[PDB]
Amino acid sequence: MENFPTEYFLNTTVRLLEYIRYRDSNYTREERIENLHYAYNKAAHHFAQPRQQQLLKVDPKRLQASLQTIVGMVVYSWAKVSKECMADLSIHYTYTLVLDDSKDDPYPTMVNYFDDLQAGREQAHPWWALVNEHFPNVLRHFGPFCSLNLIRSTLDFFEGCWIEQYNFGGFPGSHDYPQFLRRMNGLGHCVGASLWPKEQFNERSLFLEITSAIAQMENWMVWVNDLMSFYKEFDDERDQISLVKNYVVSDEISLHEALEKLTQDTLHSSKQMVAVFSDKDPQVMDTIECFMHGFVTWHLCDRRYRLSEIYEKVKEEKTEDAQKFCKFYEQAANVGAVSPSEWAYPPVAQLANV
Amino acid sequence: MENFPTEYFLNTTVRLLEYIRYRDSNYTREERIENLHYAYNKAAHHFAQPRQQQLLKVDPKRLQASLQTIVGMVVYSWAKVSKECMADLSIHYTYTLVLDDSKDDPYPTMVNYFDDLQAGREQAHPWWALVNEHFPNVLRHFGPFCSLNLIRSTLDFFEGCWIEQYNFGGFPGSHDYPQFLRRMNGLGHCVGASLWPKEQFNERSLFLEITSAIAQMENWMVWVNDLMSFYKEFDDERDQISLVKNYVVSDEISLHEALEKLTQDTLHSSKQMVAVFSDKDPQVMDTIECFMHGFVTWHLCDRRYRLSEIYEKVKEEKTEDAQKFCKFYEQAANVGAVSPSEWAYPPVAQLANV
Ligand SMILES: [Mg+2]
Ligand SMILES: [Mg+2]
Ligand SMILES: [Mg+2]
Repeated sequence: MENFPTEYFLNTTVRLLEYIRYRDSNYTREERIENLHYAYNKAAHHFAQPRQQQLLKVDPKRLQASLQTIVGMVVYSWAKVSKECMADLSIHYTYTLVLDDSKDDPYPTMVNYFDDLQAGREQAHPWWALVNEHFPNVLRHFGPFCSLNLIRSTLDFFEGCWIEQYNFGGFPGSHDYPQFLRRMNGLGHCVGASLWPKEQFNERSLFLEITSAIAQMENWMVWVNDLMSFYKEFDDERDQISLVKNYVVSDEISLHEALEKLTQDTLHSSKQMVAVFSDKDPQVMDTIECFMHGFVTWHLCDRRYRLSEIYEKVKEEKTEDAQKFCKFYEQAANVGAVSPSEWAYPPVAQLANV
Repeated sequence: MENFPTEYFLNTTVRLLEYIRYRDSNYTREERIENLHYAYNKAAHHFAQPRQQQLLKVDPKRLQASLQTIVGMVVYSWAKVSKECMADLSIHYTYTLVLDDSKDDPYPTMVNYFDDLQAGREQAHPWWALVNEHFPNVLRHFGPFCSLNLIRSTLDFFEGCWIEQYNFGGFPGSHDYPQFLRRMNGLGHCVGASLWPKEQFNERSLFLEITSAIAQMENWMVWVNDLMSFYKEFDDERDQISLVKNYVVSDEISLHEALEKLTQDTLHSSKQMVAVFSDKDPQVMDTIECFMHGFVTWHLCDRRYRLSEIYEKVKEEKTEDAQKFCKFYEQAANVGAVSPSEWAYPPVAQLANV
């Protein structure tokens, strides 16, 4: 495990993309930018308000980068929802991403969680205070069922962050620990259920397909995120408790074996996704198919994952996979690779100062 | 439905009880009775109040049956917690059992769930109205972390029963559906986290053990019920949607293969429980140990699972598994079979009229 498994990585990646039919969409670069700028503009103004500014403990530059990555993720994956929906989901997912910067023990602020909740008093933990206060803007876009899924997944997310403050990969032999923790901090049900705005879908008529998407998208989403993150986290000694690293510690297997597990689950997850929704309702298969492709595009385009480093390395190779990878990467860059100066302005800090 | 695989039911059950070495020595007969009555008495008085009598929509006979089934469960498996704790947990778990067999559409009363929650206004769904109002009586026994696990899991459970109203067992090929639904309706984190009252355990000193216990117990717990309750659910209309029968529909495999899959999972779950916690804090191991064996005694004795019927049929068969089954069924009866007339009195209905 000295060096990075570039060959293995390339094969698994090209396979993943072939399985999901990664291809070109009717989502034009011009539309991309209208959305990116719309979501960013509404969010930046939100996070620039004094209340948000004083209760949300985050370094200004990290908040700026966090918002930009999230807006990119939302706009590129929730392609079929409205501009307002992308904006509101962008705010919510930025809140969640930001919570990972807190090192503060939740205990003291969670001692009266239920009582304050039941009584209607503002939560003690400032994050819950801002988040529950803003939640209605996100929930108005969905039916009661989908809404409940968003509420629960976020609640799970809070506990996940809590557990992670312990930097615990699991007890050797605790095979059920890794995936339990990945579901906690994954936001699977939040993501999967937020793909169905009531304005475009009927929660009740499409109940079976919506529940199914949630169940399948949960695992596909987090595993693809783990896979595409495997490169940036490979030599990062700061990142110590990923799904893959916990598989090593908990299951007592080699990092390679852990990676093997992730690839098999991801590929299988991919096959079944298609095999199940291809014949189902077309509007649904469309939302699903666009999420998978955009999600992948976002990973390939965002610098956070540094996948450009892999492209640049295998750029001129005659191996089959290396080439397939580069074509895919170029496909992505074409619609995805966009300068931040084109939408992400002005910085949140400039708006907060005003 | 078709025909109960009595032959296999014995085969799987026997392997489990043999592997965990089923042996319940949690209480002396006098102790069991002492606890059963205390728990039943407080819950019975609670459920007989006019408000509870009015908002909880359940046929008196069913309420009484569920209560006795739950007091037994709590007392037989939470053998190390206090009497008060057992009583309050018995109330919470009776609220859930009632819903577990229920048939209703949550939709209309879940439209304003979040807004009413955040505002502190009483929920529209009567079940939530009662469960949330009584919850503090349950949470007062635990620290903030465990409390959060109880709240999330109860919330998950609600969604689970909702998804079940649709009688959907998964789209053939939707391999992630079965276990997704099971965790959703299993109350795994609720059960697992309620095993640690702050009066006996320090949530912060044993954060890693408790979290691990929650992750591992979730599956052991639910799978064991999936196997033990396979008989009472097999032909019940309300239980056709189950992990076993959903594995069949979703993974396109025979009932025979579904049961084999379930038992292998359970055996492995049992093996890791031992590997991980055997050499840990003895107080933790004791609680886990008492829960496991007591939980099995409960399934073997309680009316809800009608396992006496299986006994009264194979007690004659000279099969090896049928013999192994009856020995176990007898061993459990010697400790768990206890006449309701010794603790379950007076009936809730009689207290309601008073
Ligand atoms: Mg159920
Ligand atoms: Mg049930
Ligand atoms: Mg069951």
